[PDB]
Amino acid sequence: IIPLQAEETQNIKRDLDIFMKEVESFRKEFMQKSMGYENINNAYDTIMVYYHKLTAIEGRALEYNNLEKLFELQKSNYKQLKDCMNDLKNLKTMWDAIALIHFQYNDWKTKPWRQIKADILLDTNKTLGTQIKNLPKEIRNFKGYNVIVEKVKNMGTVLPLVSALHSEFMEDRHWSQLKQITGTVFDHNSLSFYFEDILALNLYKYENTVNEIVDVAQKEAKIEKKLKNIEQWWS
Amino acid sequence: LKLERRYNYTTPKSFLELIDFYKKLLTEKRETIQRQIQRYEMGLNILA
Amino acid sequence: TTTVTSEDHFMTFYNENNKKLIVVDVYPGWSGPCTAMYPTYNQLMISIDDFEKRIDILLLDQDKLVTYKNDKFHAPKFLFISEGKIIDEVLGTNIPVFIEKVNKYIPLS
Amino acid sequence: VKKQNEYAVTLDKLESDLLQSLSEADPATILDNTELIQNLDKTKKTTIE
Amino acid sequence: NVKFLKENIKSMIGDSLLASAFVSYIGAFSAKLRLELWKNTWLPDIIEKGIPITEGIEPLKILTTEAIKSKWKNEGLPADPMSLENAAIITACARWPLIIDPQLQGSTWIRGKQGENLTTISLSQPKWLGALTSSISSGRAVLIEGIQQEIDATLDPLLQRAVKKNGNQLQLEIGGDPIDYDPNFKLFLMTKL
Repeated sequence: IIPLQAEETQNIKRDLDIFMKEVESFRKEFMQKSMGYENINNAYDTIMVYYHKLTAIEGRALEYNNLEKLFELQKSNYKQLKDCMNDLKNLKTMWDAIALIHFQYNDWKTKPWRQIKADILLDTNKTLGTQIKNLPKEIRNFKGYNVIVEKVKNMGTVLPLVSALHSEFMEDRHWSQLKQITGTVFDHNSLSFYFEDILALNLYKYENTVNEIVDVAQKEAKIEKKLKNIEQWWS
Repeated sequence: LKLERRYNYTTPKSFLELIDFYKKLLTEKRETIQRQIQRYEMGLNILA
Repeated sequence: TTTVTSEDHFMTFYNENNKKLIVVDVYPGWSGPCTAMYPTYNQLMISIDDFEKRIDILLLDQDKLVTYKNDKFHAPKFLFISEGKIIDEVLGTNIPVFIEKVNKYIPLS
Repeated sequence: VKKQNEYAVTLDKLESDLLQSLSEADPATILDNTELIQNLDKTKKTTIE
Repeated sequence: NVKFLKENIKSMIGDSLLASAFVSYIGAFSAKLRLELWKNTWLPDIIEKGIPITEGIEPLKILTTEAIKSKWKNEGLPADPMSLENAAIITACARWPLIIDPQLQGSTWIRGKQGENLTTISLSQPKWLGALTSSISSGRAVLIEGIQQEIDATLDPLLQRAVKKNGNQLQLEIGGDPIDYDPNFKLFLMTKL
């Protein structure tokens, strides 16, 4: 009667193990990037589903020992459940990383509104350092994590662009020629919310053009400074 | 260097720039034929 | 944040924050700890309540709340409660630049 | 060497003028077409030459 | 023509190894030694390894055609193996051709092959950095005369075959200020030493 009952419970346990591994994967797959609270709610919601699974998990482990008779199938259904629990714990640490990520993303939007050429350059340096620190910290866990890591990789590229606006090595005439190729409505120094608009133009898709634009600007800033050094000498 | 006074030198960069050149020359040469053979195989399928 | 003056006021601020965490900060790493605790208690309260929305921190005014929480667990001191029950205990101090200690602190279950 | 190079270009030209000519012409025209009979005579001669 | 060309792919895989090996290293050596490296050491070791080399190939035939040898006969390249070999090398060069020419055979032939806008610039020329950087930006070729030994520090960035890609237009950093670099630029260095 132990095995017969055990086979029934194990089959239910495996099904529950799978559903839990689906729910833990779902919370890891879902990237905010911007989105806050609703993600944090989903995590604590998942926390309830796991506690419910651990209870059912117990109600099985009871039924097996009650049966007894040294059945290996009872202990393996348990080995199946413990797997789903660890996967849930992985998803836990994953959602935790996402929250810290949104906090650095939240500090970034505040610095767009703040703007400041001297402030953005310093901000761009430290954020690039912190962002690099987080990505190397990420390792193992489940699958779909690469999806999250690329979002952080996109974040670093924008941090390099902010530092270029900081330097002020490009004029509006330089900003317009690049804007023509870019086809972006926002100029070099349009507004404070321009950090969000710069996102729409893909960092990967529109780094080469902007880099090529920012490089031509620096040569012109140097070329102009010699003309200013020369204009000062004859003046 | 022993037979005449003439000094030659090879570096690991010299080797690394061979492997590059061969890879580049092999693709070019093979791409010239893979084009040439394609014309004939395209044309034989029409003749047949 | 739910500032404590005791192990009673440490386990009370813990039990109050039942959904989130309540990280009791019993004493500090010396070095005028009261002023530094309230200043860190603002930037962490921004990084913990506003930025993360995961944990409160109750800087326990000089008692032995850390030792009593570490006793009640079985598992400066840092007692991380979950529904007013000892879940996480970690001991160790930090000087004025405790951002490294805080980064090192982030984040154990 | 100039004749070997010359003949290679004329054969390469004749090769392409078989591929376009056969494909463009209809099966009813191909049988008694004059241009296709001429090319097959020239290509046989230029290979031997 | 198919079956032969299919055998002419695999055999132009074993060839290219010899050709590449030959162009890269061989060039600094003398007739006797050059011959001992590719005919007495390499070509034998390729037959053992069973790399499908075309039977009887030598660097002359496998690198360059018979038409282009006849072109060089018209530009003062003598028919001796060593000059044809040397000439096949300068053509298919990954690294910049530095040429060791007393008796000025090499120099005269580069003026023949590159007839138009081969601007000859001794390292001792006064505005030589200006003439090179202007020829790099839009020029056919530049022969650098003298250049006995110790190549100037301003050339070291150019001598690096690396060219930096700034979007559409390619721009390499020579001297203090970076200048644009157009494709199909040649840089022959020759040493009367």
